[PDB]
Amino acid sequence: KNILKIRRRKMNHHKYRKLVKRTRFLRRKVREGRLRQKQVKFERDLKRIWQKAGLKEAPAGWQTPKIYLKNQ
Amino acid sequence: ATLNQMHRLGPPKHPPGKMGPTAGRPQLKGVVLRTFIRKPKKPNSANRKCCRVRLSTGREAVCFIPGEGHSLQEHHVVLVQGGRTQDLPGVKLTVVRGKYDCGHVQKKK
RNA sequence: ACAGGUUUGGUCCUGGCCUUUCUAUUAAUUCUUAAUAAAAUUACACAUGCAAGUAUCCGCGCCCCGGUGAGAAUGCCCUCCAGAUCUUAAAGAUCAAAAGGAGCAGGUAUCAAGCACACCUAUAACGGUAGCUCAUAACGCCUUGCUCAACCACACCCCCACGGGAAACAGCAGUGAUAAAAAUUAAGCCAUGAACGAAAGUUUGACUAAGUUAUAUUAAUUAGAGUUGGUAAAUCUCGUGCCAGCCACCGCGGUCAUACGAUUAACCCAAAUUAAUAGAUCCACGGCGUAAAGAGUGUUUAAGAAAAAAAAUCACAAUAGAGUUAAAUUAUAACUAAGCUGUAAAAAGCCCUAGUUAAAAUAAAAUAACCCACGAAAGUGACUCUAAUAAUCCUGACACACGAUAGCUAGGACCCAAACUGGGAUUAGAUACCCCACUAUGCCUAGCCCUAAACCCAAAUAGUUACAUAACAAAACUAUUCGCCAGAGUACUACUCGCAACUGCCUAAAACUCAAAGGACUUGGCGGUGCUUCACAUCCACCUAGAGGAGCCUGUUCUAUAAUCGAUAAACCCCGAUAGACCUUACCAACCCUUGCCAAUUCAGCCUAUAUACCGCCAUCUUCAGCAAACCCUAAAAAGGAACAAUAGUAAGCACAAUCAUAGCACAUAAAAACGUUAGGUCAAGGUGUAGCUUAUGGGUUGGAAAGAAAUGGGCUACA
Ligand SMILES: [Mg+2]
Ligand SMILES: [Mg+2]
Ligand SMILES: [Mg+2]
Ligand SMILES: [Mg+2]
Ligand SMILES: [Mg+2]
Ligand SMILES: [Mg+2]
Ligand SMILES: [Mg+2]
Ligand SMILES: [Mg+2]
Ligand SMILES: [Mg+2]
Ligand SMILES: [Mg+2]
Ligand SMILES: [Mg+2]
Ligand SMILES: [Mg+2]
Ligand SMILES: [Mg+2]
Ligand SMILES: [Mg+2]
Ligand SMILES: [Mg+2]
Ligand SMILES: [Mg+2]
Ligand SMILES: [Mg+2]
Ligand SMILES: [Mg+2]
Ligand SMILES: [Mg+2]
Ligand SMILES: [Mg+2]
Ligand SMILES: [Mg+2]
Ligand SMILES: [Mg+2]
Ligand SMILES: [Mg+2]
Ligand SMILES: [Mg+2]
Ligand SMILES: [Mg+2]
Ligand SMILES: [Mg+2]
Ligand SMILES: [Mg+2]
Ligand SMILES: [Mg+2]
Ligand SMILES: [Mg+2]
Ligand SMILES: [Mg+2]
Ligand SMILES: [Mg+2]
Ligand SMILES: [Mg+2]
Ligand SMILES: [Mg+2]
Ligand SMILES: [Mg+2]
Ligand SMILES: [Mg+2]
Ligand SMILES: [Mg+2]
Ligand SMILES: [Mg+2]
Ligand SMILES: [Mg+2]
Ligand SMILES: [Mg+2]
Ligand SMILES: [Mg+2]
Ligand SMILES: [Mg+2]
Ligand SMILES: [Mg+2]
Ligand SMILES: [Mg+2]
Ligand SMILES: [Mg+2]
Ligand SMILES: [Mg+2]
Ligand SMILES: [Mg+2]
Ligand SMILES: [Mg+2]
Ligand SMILES: [Mg+2]
Ligand SMILES: [Mg+2]
Ligand SMILES: [Mg+2]
Ligand SMILES: [Mg+2]
Ligand SMILES: [Mg+2]
Ligand SMILES: [Mg+2]
Ligand SMILES: [Mg+2]
Ligand SMILES: [Mg+2]
Ligand SMILES: [Mg+2]
Ligand SMILES: [Mg+2]
Ligand SMILES: [Mg+2]
Ligand SMILES: [Mg+2]
Ligand SMILES: [Mg+2]
Ligand SMILES: [Mg+2]
Ligand SMILES: [Mg+2]
Ligand SMILES: [Mg+2]
Ligand SMILES: [Mg+2]
Ligand SMILES: [Mg+2]
Ligand SMILES: [Mg+2]
Ligand SMILES: [Mg+2]
Ligand SMILES: [Mg+2]
Ligand SMILES: [Mg+2]
Ligand SMILES: [Mg+2]
Ligand SMILES: [Mg+2]
Ligand SMILES: [Mg+2]
Ligand SMILES: [Mg+2]
Ligand SMILES: [Mg+2]
Ligand SMILES: [Mg+2]
Ligand SMILES: [Mg+2]
Ligand SMILES: [Mg+2]
Ligand SMILES: [Mg+2]
Ligand SMILES: [Mg+2]
Ligand SMILES: [Mg+2]
Ligand SMILES: [Mg+2]
Ligand SMILES: [Mg+2]
Ligand SMILES: [Mg+2]
Ligand SMILES: [Mg+2]
Ligand SMILES: [Mg+2]
Ligand SMILES: [Mg+2]
Ligand SMILES: [Mg+2]
Ligand SMILES: [Mg+2]
Ligand SMILES: [Mg+2]
Ligand SMILES: [Mg+2]
Ligand SMILES: [Mg+2]
Ligand SMILES: [Mg+2]
Ligand SMILES: [Mg+2]
Ligand SMILES: [Mg+2]
Ligand SMILES: [Mg+2]
Ligand SMILES: [Mg+2]
Ligand SMILES: [Mg+2]
Ligand SMILES: [Mg+2]
Ligand SMILES: [Mg+2]
Ligand SMILES: [Mg+2]
Ligand SMILES: [Mg+2]
Repeated sequence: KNILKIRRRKMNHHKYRKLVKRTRFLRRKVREGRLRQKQVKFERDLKRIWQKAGLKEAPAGWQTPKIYLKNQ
Repeated sequence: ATLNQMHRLGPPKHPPGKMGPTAGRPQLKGVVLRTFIRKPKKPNSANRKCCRVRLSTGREAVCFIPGEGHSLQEHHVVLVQGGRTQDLPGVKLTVVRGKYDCGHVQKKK
């Protein structure tokens, strides 16, 4: 009966958790790896604007904070 | 559902067909890599003569040779068509018999 | 769609996949001739010949036809017309750029924000506001000519061509390279159209007439292809033996194949026929308790829907505070006894233990509750007081505020419980179930996390009980809404977006694989489920006499032999044998015989292969009560079909029972014991279907076999 659907899920979940334990630190890399792409693409997004709006420098008092890498 | 819903979602469109192994063309020209053999799915058993081929689409693909008996040497050129073979996993490409380097499966008279 | 095949032992239901119809390329197999239409892989590169000229100068023409579909979500449709040209006694007419907007317009929201995309001043280029677009899809990305008496776009590329690469057939023919994709380097301006001409007229690879090609229709002169298990028209004999192979789906091949390969007959199409690939066609105005789908909860925005009634009260346990404690337990003393704890049984464990008598903190709230209240839901039931339960009450989010347990951060708390872990048992193992300790943790204060079988699997608000049974469950439905569902996996997954999370949450695909996957039911069978009732040589308890040990007999099994076969769980094993020295005899070894028992036969003869082709005879459930035609019933039937103060069953038959036999009764024993089950036993009793052998798998003569290292079944005789 419908348990037979749940069994599949139950297994697929278990078999996933196990995986994410072994793979943990590999995972941890690739997460942060993409956060450093994010923050960069983000930056370029704004850089694009100065250069598109004709300004040479980034406007006064702009440090362009890091949102994605926010921790603690 | 309701009418406002059927309005907001439009009428249903019939989704465009996913192109198969032949990528939409009727047939493909191909070049042989290695002639070999595959075993069928469960309820029936045999051993089928298969090839590995390249297509003018520069893709490599596993294909099937129909008939009993053949000569298939590496670097031979073939024609292929989209008949899927019901025995085997994942062999979607038949070889046309009678053209190029595969002649009509011989008669014993 | 007039539908059909395919899930299961079967039945519905849901739900994909496929068949059947029509068109187009390309391929394979065939191919006779005309006529007519159509002609096409390639904005890849192009040899050569041509595709604009006219005309008394000047002028006028010179991508106009013609080619292409590269680009662009381009655009369709509709306003409004600058300009160019034509006509003409100045206003008509044809194209129509730019610029606009009623409406319609590819996919994708995993592209959700874009980043100045607005306006105001008529001052006369400066100032002033702080706007505009966007979930009714902005801004992206991806694919793409089209809505077709035509329209849009390009013209070697750099969207645009100054300039730069570089030297352009996407004009007609042709050609390399590329691709499943193959027309003549052809004749004429004779008709039409075009350009010029005052005109005859000249030019025109536009076009006209041909040429090539089964690409499509038509006509006949032309016969071939595919099929033949089912859906779906149509089959005989061989060969092959899960091999060679075939199928669009279900499937076919494991020795007797209408599914393979080849014959033989047929079927159906037919100058075509099949195969392939693209289309046309094809979901849902259907659904959401159990099937895929009602979000964990409420309110509002945007957007909508609207006769009348629609705030009454807790039968009292919302929430948040602050204060309080009855039972129990624990520290820790006083006595007292050596044990105490703990299981199916124990062990380990503790004796700073146990019983009694005292006793704070912490934690948790018997009975009442057979009640059914309060909160939006989560949740809430010891006591008291304070604060207190939105809306004159329709729906509503990605917005807002909440949201069990567990978990995370910091600080307290710690009776008891307890993941983890360490002992102890159990066990083949026991990382578990049982035992014993002890920890994170449950507890408070503050902050997070935002998940549940967050389920009553049943959305909100008004209604009705009309119509009406797929099944099961909680009986069937309107109306208004929002939310959600397009086979199954893959997948509470990969990538994206956002979040006090960084083994997280949310949103949520495709490749690939399969012809299913699912829901409910029906009879069986099964159950270390529960309940009753039995077992009468019978499970237990009980009684007697034996087997297993010893010698021997005899049968298997193994080794040995040149040297039978069959049986071999219960249902083989002193078995076919109520019976092998020769014979029997089927076996091995040598020799020999070929119409070789008979009335006749290109005929005899075969203990050769099929017991999974069989008849015969039996085993077995079984000393079991059922089997089965003919009917009858069931808001449908796969199947079921009784109640005796009776509710849909009737029925001859075969079983049981009854009678027979064991010389009178009776009981006992004997016999009997269907339908089926075990593809149980036996082609060596005999007979046969299918296959094989025929100077031999046939028929004769002569010898030879049946030895024991053991291992075991049953007997016999003992042990006095
Ligand atoms: Mg799985
Ligand atoms: Mg990543
Ligand atoms: Mg095929
Ligand atoms: Mg099923
Ligand atoms: Mg079946
Ligand atoms: Mg079943
Ligand atoms: Mg299918
Ligand atoms: Mg062709
Ligand atoms: Mg054109
Ligand atoms: Mg055109
Ligand atoms: Mg294109
Ligand atoms: Mg584009
Ligand atoms: Mg668009
Ligand atoms: Mg216009
Ligand atoms: Mg994605
Ligand atoms: Mg200004
Ligand atoms: Mg250009
Ligand atoms: Mg130039
Ligand atoms: Mg060109
Ligand atoms: Mg050309
Ligand atoms: Mg040109
Ligand atoms: Mg060529
Ligand atoms: Mg063609
Ligand atoms: Mg000419
Ligand atoms: Mg012609
Ligand atoms: Mg024709
Ligand atoms: Mg002929
Ligand atoms: Mg084999
Ligand atoms: Mg045969
Ligand atoms: Mg068939
Ligand atoms: Mg055949
Ligand atoms: Mg034809
Ligand atoms: Mg329909
Ligand atoms: Mg329902
Ligand atoms: Mg469900
Ligand atoms: Mg799905
Ligand atoms: Mg709900
Ligand atoms: Mg909600
Ligand atoms: Mg959820
Ligand atoms: Mg309003
Ligand atoms: Mg109303
Ligand atoms: Mg408090
Ligand atoms: Mg107390
Ligand atoms: Mg006490
Ligand atoms: Mg105490
Ligand atoms: Mg006990
Ligand atoms: Mg002890
Ligand atoms: Mg109670
Ligand atoms: Mg209650
Ligand atoms: Mg209220
Ligand atoms: Mg509301
Ligand atoms: Mg919570
Ligand atoms: Mg907690
Ligand atoms: Mg603790
Ligand atoms: Mg304490
Ligand atoms: Mg404890
Ligand atoms: Mg242990
Ligand atoms: Mg065991
Ligand atoms: Mg147990
Ligand atoms: Mg403790
Ligand atoms: Mg709590
Ligand atoms: Mg709940
Ligand atoms: Mg529930
Ligand atoms: Mg739900
Ligand atoms: Mg709602
Ligand atoms: Mg309400
Ligand atoms: Mg009604
Ligand atoms: Mg029914
Ligand atoms: Mg799917
Ligand atoms: Mg989860
Ligand atoms: Mg996830
Ligand atoms: Mg989001
Ligand atoms: Mg006995
Ligand atoms: Mg018995
Ligand atoms: Mg004995
Ligand atoms: Mg003995
Ligand atoms: Mg024997
Ligand atoms: Mg032997
Ligand atoms: Mg035997
Ligand atoms: Mg046998
Ligand atoms: Mg037997
Ligand atoms: Mg005996
Ligand atoms: Mg003898
Ligand atoms: Mg013999
Ligand atoms: Mg055999
Ligand atoms: Mg038998
Ligand atoms: Mg028999
Ligand atoms: Mg009876
Ligand atoms: Mg009946
Ligand atoms: Mg008598
Ligand atoms: Mg009697
Ligand atoms: Mg008897
Ligand atoms: Mg009787
Ligand atoms: Mg047998
Ligand atoms: Mg047997
Ligand atoms: Mg015989
Ligand atoms: Mg015979
Ligand atoms: Mg002989
Ligand atoms: Mg003899
Ligand atoms: Mg013995
Ligand atoms: Mg004796």
